[PDB]
Amino acid sequence: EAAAPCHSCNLLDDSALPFFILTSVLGILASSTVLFMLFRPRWQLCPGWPVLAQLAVGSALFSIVVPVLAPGLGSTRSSALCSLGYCVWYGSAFAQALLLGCHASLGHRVPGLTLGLTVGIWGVAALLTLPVTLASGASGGLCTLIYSTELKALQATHTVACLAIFVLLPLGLFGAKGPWMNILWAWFIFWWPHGVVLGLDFLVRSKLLLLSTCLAQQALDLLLNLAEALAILHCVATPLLLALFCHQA
Amino acid sequence: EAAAPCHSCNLLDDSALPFFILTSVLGILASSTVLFMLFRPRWQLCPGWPVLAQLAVGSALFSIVVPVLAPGLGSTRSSALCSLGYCVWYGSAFAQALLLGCHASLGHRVPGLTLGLTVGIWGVAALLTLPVTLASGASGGLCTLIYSTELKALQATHTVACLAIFVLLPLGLFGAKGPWMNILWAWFIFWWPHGVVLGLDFLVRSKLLLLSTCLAQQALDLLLNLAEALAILHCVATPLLLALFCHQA
Amino acid sequence: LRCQCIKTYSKHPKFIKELRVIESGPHCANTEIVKLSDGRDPKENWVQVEKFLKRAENS
Amino acid sequence: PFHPKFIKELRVIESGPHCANTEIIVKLRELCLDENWVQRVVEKFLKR
Amino acid sequence: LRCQCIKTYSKHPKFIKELRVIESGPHCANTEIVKLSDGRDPKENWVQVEKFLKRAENS
Amino acid sequence: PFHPKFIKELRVIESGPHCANTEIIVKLRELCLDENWVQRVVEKFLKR
Repeated sequence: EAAAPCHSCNLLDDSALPFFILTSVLGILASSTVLFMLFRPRWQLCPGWPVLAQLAVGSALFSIVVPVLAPGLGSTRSSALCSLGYCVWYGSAFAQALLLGCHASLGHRVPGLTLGLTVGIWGVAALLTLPVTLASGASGGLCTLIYSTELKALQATHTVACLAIFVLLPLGLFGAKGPWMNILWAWFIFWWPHGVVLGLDFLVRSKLLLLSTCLAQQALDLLLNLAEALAILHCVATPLLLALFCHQA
Repeated sequence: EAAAPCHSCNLLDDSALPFFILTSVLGILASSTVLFMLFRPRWQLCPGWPVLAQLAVGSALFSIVVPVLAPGLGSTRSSALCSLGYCVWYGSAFAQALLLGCHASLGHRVPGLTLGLTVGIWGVAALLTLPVTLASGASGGLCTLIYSTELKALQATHTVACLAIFVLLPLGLFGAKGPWMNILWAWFIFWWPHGVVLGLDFLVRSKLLLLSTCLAQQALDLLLNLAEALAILHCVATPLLLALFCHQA
Repeated sequence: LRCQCIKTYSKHPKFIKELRVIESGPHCANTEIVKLSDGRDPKENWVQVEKFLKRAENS
Repeated sequence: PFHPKFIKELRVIESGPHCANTEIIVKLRELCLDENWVQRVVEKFLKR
Repeated sequence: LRCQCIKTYSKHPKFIKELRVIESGPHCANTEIVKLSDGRDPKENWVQVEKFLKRAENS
Repeated sequence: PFHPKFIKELRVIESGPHCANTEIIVKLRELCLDENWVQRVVEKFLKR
């Protein structure tokens, strides 16, 4: 009458290339297109142009790395390979979030205003991905984030940083009470599900939440995999949005 | 009786290529050699190998940038050109210093121990060069650091950071009271004159020092230019030291 | 993702056939599935498996 | 005889009709097991 | 590097021929050279230049 | 007639024997100067 079986690998187990490798290749193609179009100039008139160019370069790196962490590729993946993949993945995510933020605060607004801003933004993006690359690995052959008491502090830091920058940073901007069009808010619309689901999974793993039935666990895994897919689609998503931004001025 | 004529542009005005462009080209050649020898492998057995590889890559960037900021090249240099040159120059200096310090603290000592350490070290190096690239420019056609009341705070932050990482960081390590051979201390031997002379010029320009005669000003300018030359020679200096480090294990 | 069987329930010992061993894990954050006869914890008295192993103690 | 340390997961199946032998599954290379060294690991590994 | 003439001292007005104007600068950090007859500040009475400009006031 | 703003340094030389004119040097393009617009900048630029 009271049994406790259930298990899931939802919607992303072995379908593989039909959704990720094809997506990764198409993303690297689109990102190289929108990157080499700026390097081969109407297309040199972007206000704050190198911020957007780096927003495209981050998508290019994400597209290049998607197959590294994607399922369906070669098994026995080195822990260093998954660590590097997660590092560049979440670093590109952080940098695109963080450059978006500075551009949203310094849109209309010294020679170093372009290089200083971009060097500070990566540096802080590269620092914010310290926990995820430190708390990373591939147990059993699949890229997996490390969530255990052995790495409890690093995982806690990683999840609070991801939550802040992905759902509290846009919500924090939402507390601003006009020059608030933000036609690039679709990026944080893409990334907020991932942040909130990461926070919910952090609460559930720490056993500090109210998951009452196995339906809760099934929905948690389903939303986890859905968030992974919707985040991975950003690599092909961004270049069209950057073309829109270039054509919006 | 009481006259104050006194001026200098010492030992580096227009001799140019005999000292810098030849040095820059030879440095880029040596750095590409020691970089493209590790990428073409006894040369894959370096303990903490990617830290040293990045120490060579920083020298390669410094060699590539030396002619940008060197005198004798094309005049009417864009303020952005000098800002970028100073950015990468002092960033490579900071990154090499930070990698050397971290290697001196984590020599004998997770998959992310290589990528996490290197990503944190650049990020902090890229953050430490924020003041110098922000307080930079080319007034009159020559790459010049900005030291005035208009940029007083940025220059103050820049000089305290440079002083710390260049003379107080090695002095701070000198307070450690054996695994302390540090056959790469010649790098900080190279860079300490620059830091102390920068601190002295900070004191002299802001006028909290005891410079008595035009001998003091003449020696200050002479030591300034000598420090610039001795710092610029690091680009050709490091690769031989890295070969020594590879052959010392 | 993570270990499972988080519905640990206090109530047959003679209707046990299948089980698995998963205690820790890189993503596992709990302590733990068992199948009944028809198909359906070290702290427990009779559960703490060892005796069931003795029912197959040839190996 | 091989390393007994990096074995992660274990399982046991009672010898029912279809199972002619008491099949126990250990996965980290998941190979079925039905010796002097066969039982030399079991107790410590279960404790490990 | 930086402006010069930091040996400002008390003291001919009729033995002035050459001068230059440099007040601020990206590296200039004090306030300021003048040549005598044989070759050697707005607050000062006779130094505050303008009168010497009136000695060449055609331009 | 041109921009009077981006002139940085100034100088003046008294018309002694080798100097047939009172040469004043302004450098930011350093060109010698010996008009209605010649004196239109001087006082403000000295104040600037």
